[PDB]
Amino acid sequence: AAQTNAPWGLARISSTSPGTSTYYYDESAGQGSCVYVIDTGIEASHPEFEGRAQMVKTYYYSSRDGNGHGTHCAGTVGSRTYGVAKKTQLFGVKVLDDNGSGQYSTIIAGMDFVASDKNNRNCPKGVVASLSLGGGYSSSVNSAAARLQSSGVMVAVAAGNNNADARNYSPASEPSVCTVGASDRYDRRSSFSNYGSVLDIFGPGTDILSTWIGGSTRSISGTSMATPHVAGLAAYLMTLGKTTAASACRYIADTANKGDLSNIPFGTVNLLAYNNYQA
Ligand SMILES: [Ca+2]
Ligand SMILES: [Ca+2]
Repeated sequence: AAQTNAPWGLARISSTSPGTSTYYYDESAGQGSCVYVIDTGIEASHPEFEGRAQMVKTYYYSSRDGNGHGTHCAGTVGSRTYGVAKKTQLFGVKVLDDNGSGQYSTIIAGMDFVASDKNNRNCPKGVVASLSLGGGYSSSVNSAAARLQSSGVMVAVAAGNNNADARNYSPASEPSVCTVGASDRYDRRSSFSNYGSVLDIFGPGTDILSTWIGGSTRSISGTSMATPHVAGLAAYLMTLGKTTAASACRYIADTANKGDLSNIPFGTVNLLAYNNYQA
């Protein structure tokens, strides 16, 4: 399939070169996969989700995304126009309040929730969790992410936007999940993107157009925006059977565009998520 005039990020993840504007992807589009978006919730009523998004869990008075971030990242995972996996099932886990903040314990509970709740969902092609959140290092947040990964969910996490070594952030630093840095449309490491040896992959993270609450759209930046690209990519690849939850981060790194990003510090992978789709 070809989505013309796609968001640059989508076009990039299906391209060996920057600066193209068509997103190419297998029409399976992550059908039969599920992506949990563990964030501020999802405006499931957004027409871009086509009824494929639902809230399954909140730790607040409402499952409504009063913030937009989780709606934005869900849109990059799987909205019809802005999504990588345009047919995946999106499950909203509101671990972040409408200010985008969430206690570590709530975040940990939500990760554990996903690890069990996937047994309540139909995801024959596999389960992904997009964690577009991040705080300072926490062994228990890292361990929660590692349990979620261990349960058979492909966990993508934002490397964080501190322009620092992600070793000091969580769940970015958890080695068994997929820690995602951010790049821009000129294939530079996003100025804010964390880096370091724990990074597994880069995805488009600057000026990512995607869904927003109130049925709108918005372009924002962050490794939090790169994360759903990789999450959506993992769902897409698992639907194609190219990989599994356990192997997806390794597969995405193996098949990434290599050595194409600029301003990658020494020691950080120079890998850009790439769907390897040959139209
Ligand atoms: Ca987003
Ligand atoms: Ca890793």
